[PDB]
Amino acid sequence: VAVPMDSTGPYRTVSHPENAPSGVDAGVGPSEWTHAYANPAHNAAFPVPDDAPEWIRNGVSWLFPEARAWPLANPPFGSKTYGAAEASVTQTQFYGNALGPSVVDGVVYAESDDMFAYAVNAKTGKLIWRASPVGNNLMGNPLVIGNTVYLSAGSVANVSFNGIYALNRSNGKLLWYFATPGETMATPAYDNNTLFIADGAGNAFGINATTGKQVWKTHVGGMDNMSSVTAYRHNIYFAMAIKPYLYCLNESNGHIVWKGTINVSPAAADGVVVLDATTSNVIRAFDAKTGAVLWTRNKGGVPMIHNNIVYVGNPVASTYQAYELKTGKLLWTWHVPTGAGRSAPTYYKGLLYITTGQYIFVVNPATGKELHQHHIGGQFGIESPVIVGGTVYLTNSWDWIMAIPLKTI
Amino acid sequence: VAVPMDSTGPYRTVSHPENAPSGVDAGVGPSEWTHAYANPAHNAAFPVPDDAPEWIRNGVSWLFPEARAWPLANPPFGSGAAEASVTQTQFYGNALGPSVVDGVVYAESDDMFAYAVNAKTGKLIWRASPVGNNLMGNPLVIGNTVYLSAGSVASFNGIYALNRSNGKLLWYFATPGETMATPAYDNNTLFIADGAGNAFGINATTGKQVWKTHVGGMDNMSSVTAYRHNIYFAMAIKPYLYCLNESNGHIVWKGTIPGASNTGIGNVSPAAADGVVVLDATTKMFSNVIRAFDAKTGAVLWTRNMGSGFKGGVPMIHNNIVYVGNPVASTYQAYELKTGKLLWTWHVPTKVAAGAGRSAPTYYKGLLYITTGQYIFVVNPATGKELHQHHIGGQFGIESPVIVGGTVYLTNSWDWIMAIPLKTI
Repeated sequence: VAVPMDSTGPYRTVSHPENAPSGVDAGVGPSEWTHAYANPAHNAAFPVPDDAPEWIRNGVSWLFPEARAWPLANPPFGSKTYGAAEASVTQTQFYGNALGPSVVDGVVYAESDDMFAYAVNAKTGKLIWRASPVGNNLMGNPLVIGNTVYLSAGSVANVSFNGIYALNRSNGKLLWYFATPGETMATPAYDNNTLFIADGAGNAFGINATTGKQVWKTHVGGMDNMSSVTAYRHNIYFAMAIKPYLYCLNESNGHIVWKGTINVSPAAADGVVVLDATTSNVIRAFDAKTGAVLWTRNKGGVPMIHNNIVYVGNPVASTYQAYELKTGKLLWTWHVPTGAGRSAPTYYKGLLYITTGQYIFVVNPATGKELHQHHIGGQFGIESPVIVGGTVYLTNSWDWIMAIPLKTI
Repeated sequence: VAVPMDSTGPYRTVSHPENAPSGVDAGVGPSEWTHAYANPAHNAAFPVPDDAPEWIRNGVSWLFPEARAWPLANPPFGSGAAEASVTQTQFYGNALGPSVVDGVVYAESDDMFAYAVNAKTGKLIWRASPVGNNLMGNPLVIGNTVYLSAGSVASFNGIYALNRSNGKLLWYFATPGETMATPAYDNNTLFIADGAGNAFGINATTGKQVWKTHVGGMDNMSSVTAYRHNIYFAMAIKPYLYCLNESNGHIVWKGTIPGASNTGIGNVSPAAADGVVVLDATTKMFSNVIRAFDAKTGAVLWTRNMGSGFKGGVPMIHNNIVYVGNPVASTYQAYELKTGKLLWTWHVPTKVAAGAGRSAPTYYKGLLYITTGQYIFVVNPATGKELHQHHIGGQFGIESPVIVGGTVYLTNSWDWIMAIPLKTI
């Protein structure tokens, strides 16, 4: 397949197979990544067997510069022009990673607004491959299924090129692309050999995850900005702007199941689908199957559902709150010390992990009290911690991929 | 200077000093490039001395792929076809032509790299990407410094100044809005207008700003023209052509093109010669209107309607004749600089629906050279009759041929740098 490229140029695909994990190194972590935040619940927390290799259980520490990497100690580039907050958002949007990484079978995958996708070794941190099949930003986390990694191209604002690009997981070569007129900033969803994505022109597509050819097309209208498609129980759920509805569609034929009302990816667990939006911030849970509104209570946080508890942030209030999944009452509220509340929390072995600002926080899920805080630098806008074994894997808005031992925080 | 980068990453500065020309090869072509299309007249045509090297007088032929280079035979990536031509032009390939100075060809591309290539052989001297934004103009080469302007029509914007030899980053001046337009160099100073409505004088050595003037509106593709101590540039959304003082940046005069589309006036760079400043704009189903101003006072000299049937064409002034394209009508016209009299109109022979005719013609040794569509044309400046046509491929949006001796230098919207012998055309 042909894309605009100089095979000898700086945008060429670079492969270093010697650094790929091998043997028991290649079994570490999940064998697939099907969603933004790896699962419909938006909790990426992966335990390892008792006999797992020592490096992940004890934890590893490595720091990987991405193409436009900026020092974590430095303030936002472009300080005296845009302003501190505007430059933090701007560098996040056009330089660094918007979302977190994808850790599968001993390899950490990230795609950056610097227009490259990376596959890095989860143990050492050395590059397996790097690729730039498209000249546009990549605002999501790579989906790793079988031997194929799936990338989504799109920009914040007929602006460059948009769609899904699918490359070989091993060497990074380009398998196929499916171009769309509207934004694919949203992470697609994978289920049963099919990819599901919504554009900014109001169209949702099923796509064959192998051949790359289109399966079905359904026009819902509106714009999908940051809300990544969620595939749950044979149906796909996604939100649209300019006509603010949450849709449920049939994965096979693309028919519309139901619509519901009230930038954020909806979380689904235990037959419940949670979303929050702005007008303040209102969170609402739906019955996944029939679309009936389960509860409603009084921009926006990305929810996580674990053990029938929703943990979601309030960017206006700069807080994270824990809601009971079915009843929707808020158990506790934790105030961030003085853009907090963008990232989804990670609940692992009885603790909460939150990447916000330049820090990673650990919070007690029972009382909502901060236990520890660990300084890193850079910025975490929407990046969420990915915890596998005793090691935390992160991306940063200054274009970094890192590994930190879980003990260190 | 520190910008967001991985020093070993794919955006690092790559230097191949072995490919730099030396001896008499380092004198070939002009010793400075101060403007889009090299001069306020937008005619880049350089004759060579009789003792000039044999390769430049007879011409060389080579083709250089840029990072996103796409085969010239292939159709536009992402095929509507014409909109994909515009889209790839804007986000992948070169928007403007190259800058040939002292035996080296300089280009900046929307692939976010700047290149220094050997004018003789075609092998890369250096490549650099100090900023993660598009480069929509041609590099300004003055002394030992190359000047880049970064901005996107949709990041970080401004002038980035690189070492001419190895490509290292000397300094940058950041602007609030996009600077897609090529700046202008005059008297140790760079002059640029951004998409936030601001025009700046900037010290071309230290990089510190001299003056800042809030003009309002948006400068999209209209490159600053520095003529007789004054800078001239067009702004959209507030559709005026401005004349500013290079020293203090105060506004001398403002001017208007009647019926100009709100967004149609700010894409074209004004040409200046012999006390006259020429600009054209599209009407807000499409027409194109050209108007000439008195450089000093802004008084309206003459106005003409170029035709009907998108974008405006970039004018050239040579020997008191304006040659300008009309992409709406796919025509080029010749007007007398002072009187506005229409000498001839030439219709583009083949049908390229993209709006052929936006780029500025080049007049060299009694002939017109026009890169439009997939072809470069040779046209009689007297009769406006097509003489020759030469197929290349790709697309030429805003790029104009840079001719040095017997060699034509080109960039293409498929992200290519090429050299063709003038004899071949």
